[PDB]
Amino acid sequence: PRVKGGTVTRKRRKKVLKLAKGYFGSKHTLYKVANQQVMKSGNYAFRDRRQKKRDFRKLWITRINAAARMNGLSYSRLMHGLKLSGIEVNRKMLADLAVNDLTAFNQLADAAKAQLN
Amino acid sequence: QAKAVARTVRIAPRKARLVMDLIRGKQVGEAVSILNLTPRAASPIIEKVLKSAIANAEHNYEMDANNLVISQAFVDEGPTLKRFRPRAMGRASQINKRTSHITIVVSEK
Amino acid sequence: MKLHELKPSEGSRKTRNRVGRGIGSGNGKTAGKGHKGQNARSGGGVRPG
Amino acid sequence: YAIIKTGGKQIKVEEGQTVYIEKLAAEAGETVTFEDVLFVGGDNVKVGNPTVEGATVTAKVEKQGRAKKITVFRYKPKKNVHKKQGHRQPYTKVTIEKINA
Amino acid sequence: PKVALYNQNGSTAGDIELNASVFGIEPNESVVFDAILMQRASLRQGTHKVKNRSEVRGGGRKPWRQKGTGRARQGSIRSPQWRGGGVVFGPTPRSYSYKLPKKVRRLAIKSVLSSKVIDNNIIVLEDLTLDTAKTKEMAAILKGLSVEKKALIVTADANEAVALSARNIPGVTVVEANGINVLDVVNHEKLLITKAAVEKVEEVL
RNA sequence: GACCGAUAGUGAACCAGUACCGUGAGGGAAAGGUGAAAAGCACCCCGGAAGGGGAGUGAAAGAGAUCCUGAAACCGUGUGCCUACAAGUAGUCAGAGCCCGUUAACGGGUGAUGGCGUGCCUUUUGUAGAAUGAACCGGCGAGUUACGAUCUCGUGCAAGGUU
RNA sequence: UAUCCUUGGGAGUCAGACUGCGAGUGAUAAGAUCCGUAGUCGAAAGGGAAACAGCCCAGACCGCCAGCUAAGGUCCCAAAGU
RNA sequence: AACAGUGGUAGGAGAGCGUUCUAAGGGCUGUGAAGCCAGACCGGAAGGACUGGUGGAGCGCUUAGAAGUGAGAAUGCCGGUA
Repeated sequence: PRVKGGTVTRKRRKKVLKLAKGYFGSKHTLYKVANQQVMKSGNYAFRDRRQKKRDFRKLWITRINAAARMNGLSYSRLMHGLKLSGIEVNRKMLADLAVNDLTAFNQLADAAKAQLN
Repeated sequence: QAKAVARTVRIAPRKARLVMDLIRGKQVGEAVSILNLTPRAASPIIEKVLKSAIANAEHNYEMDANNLVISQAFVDEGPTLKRFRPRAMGRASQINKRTSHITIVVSEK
Repeated sequence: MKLHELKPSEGSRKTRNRVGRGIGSGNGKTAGKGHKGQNARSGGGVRPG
Repeated sequence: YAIIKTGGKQIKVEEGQTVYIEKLAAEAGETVTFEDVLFVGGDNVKVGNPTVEGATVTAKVEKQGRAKKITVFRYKPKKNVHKKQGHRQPYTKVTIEKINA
Repeated sequence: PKVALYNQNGSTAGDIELNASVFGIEPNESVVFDAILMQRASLRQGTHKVKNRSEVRGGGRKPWRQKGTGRARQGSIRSPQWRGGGVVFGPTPRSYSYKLPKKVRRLAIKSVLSSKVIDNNIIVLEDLTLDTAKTKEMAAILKGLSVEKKALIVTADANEAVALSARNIPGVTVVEANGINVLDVVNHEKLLITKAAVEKVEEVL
């Protein structure tokens, strides 16, 4: 028998056009370039899903650096002192929260400094 | 709350919209005045159907001539007349003679 | 066994290989024939000897 | 408030909040405890890899979660390479009671 | 192979011994399947022809020159991508039947009859005599024999009067004792037989 | 009829070998659908009409002469958020503010600002390429069948198998 | 350590490029050509060298607001020692 | 359970998804099917439900078979519109 090109084209193209709301102009209404955006969007999504770890780490690091320098300490010497102070399993996120609870951060910093020598 | 439509009057919709947008949202009794005193192609047509629009009060639900305003109104395209204008080198170029739908919806305030 | 529970002998039925349909199955644009070859065109076979 | 290393990444936790963390082996109605505790806060008893005895953190778990779909799409251009894979990450909703120091 | 014998009005008699080699054989599912598929394909006639490019009333001339024209290079107006038609690898008129060995088909029919025996939908009706071709009589006969779904009746000699009467039902058909197949046997789910046709098919097999 | 259901199926479901093109031989289209019944809009108002608004018929008037349904390109009208010191394959992810509240779920829209980031396909050793193709949207559009051969798999018989 | 041989079914490939080292031809010129040998690209994304296929480090089954690190780097842009 | 693995073009193999008919069994439909339109739902994928609005008569499911069976590109073709 003969199979016609029925509803399947409408369904598949409408799925991606539905997923592609909010794009600029023709990119949110025309399939030929809307589809061309979404694989670009998928690749950018994967890449920055792995890149979010590193720039968040950088944000935590510079906040920790500010917290160390305003207690008169370099960040590198701070973590060195922490590591020989013990297995400081406390890590960058919750040290950042210790900056937002800064007195506790002071209470860690002086311990690391006094252990350093 | 009265409505009248043009339903394929032979005029380009853009040339309609240019004189058509300037009466959007102002009192009808002076809107008809500014529109029949601006010289455009579209002005007599919109004049005609606008007077029909206010004229939907006689054998109609009752409003009155004053305190009455255009609520919303727009120009909408109709089917286009395909025409083939002959052109040099025997090229036979193609021209579109457009038609338009003109809507007026008028409510009291 | 009635008709609405038909079971063939397993391993005695094989799906056909529809070449040149999409890319996920493989055999896509080129339909599994490589590139630019004499064999790659329609009727492109050589004499068997 | 204390620091619980939990599933390979420590979460700051306070008494009375709720936290979304990775899906444990416990069932969705029974309270669970985290033993490897550090930085008890308040009077902030804190040691390097601290053996703070009696400071495990009781916590009631009420969900067997499955997070929202991230449609992971791969393609390498000009090469007819495609790889689409859906993904949901499991989790558990935990409320916390009786912080111990 | 020891099915009880029934009479016209639903009365039962002494049970009938049946051939073990025909009705006690362990059925072969794959063989029954292939025999089903065999004549299932054989029933269809497959008449369908669609006009190939070379025979679509037109084409002929080249529509425009190859080079020096902004249009793409193109052959005859009747062409596959062309709107007017010319289809490629369409359905062709051809045969959808083949053949199976005698041993295989006899094994298949023995398998399906024996399967009917082991799930007990065989009812044997000896000496099925009806003096008129009226339908409501055998309708009452079947209601007395307590059959509700489809059925198949095989009687060899009384066929000339039964065949007019029983052909009324869409789902019920007579068959001769010779014409036993697989689709009619499986589909009709309740095989009505007479003892004369029992011995006839018995010696045939 | 395990044939098509109006870009299909005859070129031709429709006044088609017509219209149209060619001097002539010849070539050769597009174009189906109100309603069950026309019961197809009495009557009123605007207007020259067309066209509308009412009233009426119907189960439906958004059903009123391409008149079943009416997708998309395209074009309009109100708006929730944002925009006049900013250059950005126009995304993604962080992200404050604002608006809304859902197939209730670690919600939805918009997004000031930051980081990263040169479309798709083909062909190439190599393409963001200043190599090629695509104005867009919709439809159609490319490995099948016949007869043999071979191999695997699975079946029935097996020194026999088979028409 | 576990990959080797035989047979059978089914292919594509015969335009390669660059960087090392060992040669030709060339003017021991070429992002030149042609060989042997090793790697990478080809067909391999990520970090570095500003951007970059072949250079250096290193292989992407997915997710995490986890840690340690190779090349390279730590005044700032821009993370880390003025 | 443990161990190991899971870049990828040509290619080769295995699993599948979907469409139209056809039989078998089951049922859905004017108390509104198909189709269309909109949603913040489900699966690893192709995709599949649920709820509204339109629509005003046909259609799923189960298992098997047979295919004119899956479009983004061919200065493709036709229609419509920039």
